[PDB]
Amino acid sequence: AVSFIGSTENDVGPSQGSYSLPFVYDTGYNIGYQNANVWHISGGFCVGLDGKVDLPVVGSLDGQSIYGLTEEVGLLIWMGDTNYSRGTAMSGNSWENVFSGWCVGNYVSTQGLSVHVRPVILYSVQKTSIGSIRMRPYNGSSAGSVQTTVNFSLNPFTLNDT
Ligand SMILES: CC(=O)N[C@@H]1[C@@H](O)[C@H](O)[C@@H](CO)O[C@H]1O
Repeated sequence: AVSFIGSTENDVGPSQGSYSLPFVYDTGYNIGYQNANVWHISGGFCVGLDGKVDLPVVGSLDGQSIYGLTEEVGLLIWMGDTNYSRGTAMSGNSWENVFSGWCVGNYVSTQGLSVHVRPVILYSVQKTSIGSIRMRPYNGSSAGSVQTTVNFSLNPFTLNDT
């Protein structure tokens, strides 16, 4: 069994927030969103995760896409399971597997996710739509007609440059 228990729209990173080429502001996992309970799963239900970044790919760095916000600022993006360190560097604008998934036993548990980004200097940024994450039922399991996708928006912030 499965049911949706999270929020549809989700803000990424704390509002306002101030931070001090291309240069990568290493903010760790601070500019992100994390929720371990987005879905309610039970009875051998198997689920994984797919991620999608809608921002334009303005470049590539060490393998992952540099998504653009402004002609001056860009982002590196990670999506995946609940724990931050278990993310997947995002590349492109297509649905990608960001978490291979698991299967809950004969009991009640949940499926979460996490998302974090890092500023990239190519200042201030206005809140912008980032992308989405969808649960991926498998091994026979199906989403039925329960909400499968959630979205993410980056809260405005500023980079105290040099
Ligand atoms: C701890 C919790 O509430 N449920 C977690 C869920 O967030 C996570 O997505 C899943 C797969 O790793 O493992 C569950 O145990």
